[PDB]
Amino acid sequence: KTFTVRIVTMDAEMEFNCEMKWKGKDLFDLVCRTLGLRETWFFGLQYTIKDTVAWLKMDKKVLDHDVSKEEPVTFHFLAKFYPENAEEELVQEITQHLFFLQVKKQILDEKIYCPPEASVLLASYAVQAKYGDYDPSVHKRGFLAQEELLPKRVINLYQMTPEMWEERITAWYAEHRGRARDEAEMEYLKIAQDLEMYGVNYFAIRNKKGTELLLGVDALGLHIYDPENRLTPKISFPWNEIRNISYSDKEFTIKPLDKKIDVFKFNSSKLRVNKLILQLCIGNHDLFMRRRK
Amino acid sequence: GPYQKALREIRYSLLPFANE
Repeated sequence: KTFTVRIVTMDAEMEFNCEMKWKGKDLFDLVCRTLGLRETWFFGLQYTIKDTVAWLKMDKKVLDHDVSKEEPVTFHFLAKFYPENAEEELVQEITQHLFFLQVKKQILDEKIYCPPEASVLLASYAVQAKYGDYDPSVHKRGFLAQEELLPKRVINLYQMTPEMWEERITAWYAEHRGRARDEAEMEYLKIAQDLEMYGVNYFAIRNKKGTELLLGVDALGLHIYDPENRLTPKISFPWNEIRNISYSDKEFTIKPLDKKIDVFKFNSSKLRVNKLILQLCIGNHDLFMRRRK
Repeated sequence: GPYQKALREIRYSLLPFANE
C-alpha cells in the first residue's frame, strides 16, 4: 500500500502518496522536480524529533526514520546549507526565492541577530519584492499596517509608533524604483549574508575543563563562542585549516592541519545532536572544498 | 558594503528616538 506525506516549503505546501518502501532519495527528487529546482545540494527535508532537527537520509527508507507516523507524514523542505556568496552561487531564480524566504523568517523570528538599521533596509527590500514599484496613488497610509516588518527586539528599543516605522520603510521602499522581484530578494540576500549570525548552526557544548560553550558550524568553518556572545566567535577554524574532526562517545576532536596547532576537544551530551553536527561538518566541508576547484 | 551609507543614514535618523 501507500501513505500520504506533507511537504512544507517556506512558500507553499504539497502532498504525495508514497509506497511503503520509498527512501529519502525518492521524496527529495520528487519535491525537487516539482519545484523545478536543480541546485538541490543546499537543501534537504527536515523534521524535528525531541527538541532536535533531523534531516532525511537518502538511502534509508522514509518510514525507518524516527519520525511521527501519524498521516500525513510531514517534512519541511528547507535549506540545510548556505552558499558563501549568494549573488554568485544561487543561479536559478527558484533557489534564490526559497533562500530569501527562509532567511527573512530567521530574521523576523530573531534566529539571526540584525541591527535596527539593517532591519529597516531589509524590510524596505522585502516590501519592494512583494509589492513591486511604489505608486503613491496606489500605496496609501497604513498600506503596511498589517505586515510583519521588523524583529520585535528592534521595535521595542525605540520610542516609535508602528506607523512611523512603516513611514521610514516606505521612504526607502520608494528608492527601490524599477527593481524586479528577484532583484529585490537578492538585495535582501546580499545584506543578510553579511550578518554575523547568518548561516551559523549553533550547538551547546563544553570543553575539557567542562565550562559551557557554543559550537558554530557554517560554510566557512567551525567556530567557538562564549554562550553570551553569538556575534563574535572566540576561536575560528576555517575548513581548509582542519585535517578532520573525530567523534568518540559524546566527544569531538578538531584535528587541525598544522601539526603545529593544538587539537581542540569538546563535549556534547545528546547523541542526536551529535549526528547532526557530524552531518553538518561533513557537508559544509565538502561544499567548501568544492568551491575551491 | 555598498550599503554602508544607507545603513549609516538610517542609523543616524533613528538615534533621536532610542530608549533612554
